[PDB]
Amino acid sequence: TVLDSILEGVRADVAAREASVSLSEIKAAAAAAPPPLDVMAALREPGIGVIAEVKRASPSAGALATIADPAKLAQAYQDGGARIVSVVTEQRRFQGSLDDLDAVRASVSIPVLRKDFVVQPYQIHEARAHGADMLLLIVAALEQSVLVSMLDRTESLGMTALVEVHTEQEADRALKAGAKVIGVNARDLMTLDRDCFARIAPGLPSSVIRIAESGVRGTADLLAYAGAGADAVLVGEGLVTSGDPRAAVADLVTAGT
Ligand SMILES: Nc1ccc(F)cc1C(=O)O
Repeated sequence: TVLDSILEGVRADVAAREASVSLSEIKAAAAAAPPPLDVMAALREPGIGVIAEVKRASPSAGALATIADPAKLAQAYQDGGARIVSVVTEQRRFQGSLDDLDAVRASVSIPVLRKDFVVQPYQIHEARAHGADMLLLIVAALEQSVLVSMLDRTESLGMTALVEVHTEQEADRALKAGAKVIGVNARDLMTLDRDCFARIAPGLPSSVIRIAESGVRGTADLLAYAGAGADAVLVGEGLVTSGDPRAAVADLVTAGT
């Protein structure tokens, strides 16, 4: 599948990074990093949280933006009222890197989500070492035992897992794994194509934070997700392509007013 191809590339890239920066070294770096921010507290703040994303490109969109200065973009995001900044760090298909994560972490006070394809423990310590407070885990990409393992390790480092699902059954798996935050991706990663959040959201325990991860083109989309019980929404394409990201974020942040 499309997701399979991405994971194959990811596993090779992770292995090459590990050859130059050992697991022992990255574990030490993670342990030495300032503790992660309380992501759950951020997600529980009043109002629909906007998770604004740094993303240069994607399999579905192709090239979106050059983003020569991801730190400056993230600063605009925070200025606009974003709750969390998402930073894509996958290089082959999204043209992101850990350098983007470093830049953003140094530039904003809000929590930072590492958006990548996490398949092994190295990437978790790596995320923490580079200042991530939140880490994406993709149910479609992970066998249940692996998902549970990855989630446990994420939380052991003080980070919050954004557990991404595309189906009700995946939502059920996520809950069983101990997910406290569930994101719904309207895109099928196998093929790149729902009505998803609305179908899936109602079934989640009230205690679990619900995030709509895609399809936000403006306030109307955000409000529709909110009406279906979203606690936050993730927005990338519409922001990275904006000439005025601060204003575009502020518009979404104040949606419904
Ligand atoms: N936006 C995305 C998030 C995850 C993924 F596997 C592919 C895309 C892209 O749009 O095809």
